[PDB]
Amino acid sequence: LCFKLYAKGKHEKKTWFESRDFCRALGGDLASINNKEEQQTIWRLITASGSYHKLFWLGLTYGSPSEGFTWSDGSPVSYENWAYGEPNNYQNVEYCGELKGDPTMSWNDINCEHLNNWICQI
Ligand SMILES: CC(=O)N[C@@H]1[C@@H](O[C@@H]2O[C@H](CO)[C@H](O)[C@H](O)[C@H]2O)[C@H](O[C@@H]2O[C@@H](C)[C@@H](O)[C@@H](O)[C@@H]2O)[C@@H](CO)O[C@H]1O
Ligand SMILES: [Ca+2]
Ligand SMILES: [Ca+2]
Repeated sequence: LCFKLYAKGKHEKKTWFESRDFCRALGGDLASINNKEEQQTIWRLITASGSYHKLFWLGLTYGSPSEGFTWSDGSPVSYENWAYGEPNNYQNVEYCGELKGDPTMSWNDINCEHLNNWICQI
């Protein structure tokens, strides 16, 4: 699949569900990162755009209490790159996952209504 970053104006940021709908309207989904190669591809897109340290929705969303986090495209959550201490479900309201667009490419759980940039896969 091909990845595309969306870092529009800050008043153009979207919730997790709005971002999922945007990507699904293109016939795709929010990006799943299933291995280090995909991670590098996205990191290089970040460097090419020159937009460093920005946060982006990924396809991470909580499933049942038993499952924990899942990918919206149904891919397995085998590879994980959570930031240290994450997921921390801060204040019990963090059920979606974002990417921190710096070299570490780490993941964080955050409230799904938070406004973020996003990354689609097509
Ligand atoms: C600048 C600052 O002090 N931010 C605090 C939040 O931590 C940042 O959260 C963002 C989330 O996009 C990012 O992870 C930064 O690296 C953090 O410094 C803090 O958020 C809470 O703790 C985070 C570590 C993370 O788990 C986040 O999901 C969680 O809500 C909030 C709430 O304590 O306070 C901010 O001041
Ligand atoms: Ca993937
Ligand atoms: Ca968190």
